[PDB]
Formats: sequence, structure tokens, C-alpha cells
Amino acid sequence: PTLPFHGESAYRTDYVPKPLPEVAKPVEVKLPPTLPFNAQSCYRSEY
Amino acid sequence: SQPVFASPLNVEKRRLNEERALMQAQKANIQLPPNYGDMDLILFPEGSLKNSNNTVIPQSHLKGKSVALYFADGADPKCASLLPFLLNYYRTMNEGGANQKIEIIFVSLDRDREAFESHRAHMPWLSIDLENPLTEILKRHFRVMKEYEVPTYGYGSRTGVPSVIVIGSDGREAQFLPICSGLEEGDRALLRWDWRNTKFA
Repeated sequence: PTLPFHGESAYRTDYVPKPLPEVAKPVEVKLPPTLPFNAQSCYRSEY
Repeated sequence: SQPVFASPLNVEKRRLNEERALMQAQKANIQLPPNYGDMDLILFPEGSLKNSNNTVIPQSHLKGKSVALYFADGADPKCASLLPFLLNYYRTMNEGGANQKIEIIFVSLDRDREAFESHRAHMPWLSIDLENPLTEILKRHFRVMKEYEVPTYGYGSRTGVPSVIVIGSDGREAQFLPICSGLEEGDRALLRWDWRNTKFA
């Protein structure tokens, strides 16, 4: 007879090319806001 | 120019006074720009002060009387705690005497007309209408502020809600009654009032 061939190796079908990981989660938003300045000395505040 | 310079009462009082000075210079040795003592101010126009019955009274109605501004906010818990003590002080000050000693002008830091009305219906002294520009022009004059919603001109943040301040005839401060100040003896600072030497002459 003419029995055909299939004997494929471990690495030839096991470590195939792969879908690459979808790069995501680029977390970046902002710094928190700054509050205004309302502090004074003694001499300028009362004298 | 008292207590500060970069506030709108003083900017308007200056402008009216040197326009008076240039008017008399053009009509007639006249010293320019006018002295701080020689300048003049009307603190409230014809429709500012209103009593409990909502009848308007002008400035001359307060002569011979110790007039104190009272900056207050209805939702503020300091204000809610202070208001009965101020009521009692005003009561027991103006009952036992030959004549009337003091008056309290209510200046409102509230957010809404109905909030102003609800916090106003508990007060027997005078007040200032909320949508009148005089209330926040007085705020900017006397440097009272709960939080920075007005751009400040390098001021001092003198005091927050609530405050009672003794005012003079031209809008200067005579004495500060220390509720929330450097001193902060709240609910008792009313007795520091010196209503004899503080008079709306």
C-alpha cells in the first residue's frame, strides 16, 4: 500500500506563532489640585 | 484707606472724592489728591438698610448709635451656635436703658434667597439685601471670607463666618470682636464691646 505520513514533531506544532498580548492599561490621569495661600504673619496682620 | 486700600469701597470713595476735588479746582491752592481724613463716604445708599418689617431706613437713622456688622451664614454651625447668644446680648443691651445703644446690620454669606429669608426671619435687627451689591462689596472691604471664591489682593484672611465687627461712620473698623480671630474666645467676645466710644457719628 501507500500509507501516507503524519508524525509532526513536538516543537513544530506545539510552539507555534502566537497572538501577541494586547497592550493596554496605560493608567495616567493627573496630580491633585493645589489650594490657595491665605496665611499671614503677626506684625503685618495686627500692627 | 482703612482698614485696607485695595477694596472697592475705598476705590469708589477715592474716585468720588478726587472728582469732587477736580470739580472745585476747575471751578476755582487746593491740595491734590485729597487726604484720607478729608475724603467722605456714604456707607449705605437710599435703599440698603431694611428692618424686620421690611421698611427701608437711610444712614442718618443710625446717629448716636453703636452700629456693628454681623457677617453670618445660615448653614454654618458656628453661626447657628452664636446667634442665640447675640440675640440675648442685643436684647439685654437695649432693654435696660434710657435710650437705644446698639444696632446690628446682618450681612449674609448665604447661597439662595429663601435661605436668606429663613435665616433672616430669626433676627430683629437690620439687614442687607442679598442681591444688593453692597453685601459683597462690604465682604471685600472687611476681608471676611469662608473660602477663596474671590481673587484676593494679597490680603490677610482676617476672619471667617461668623463675625461681628464694629464700624464707624465712613466704614473703618473701630474694634474687632474676637469670635474667630487670633484670639478666638467665641460666644463671649460680645462683652468686649465698647459702645460708648464706638458711635456712628
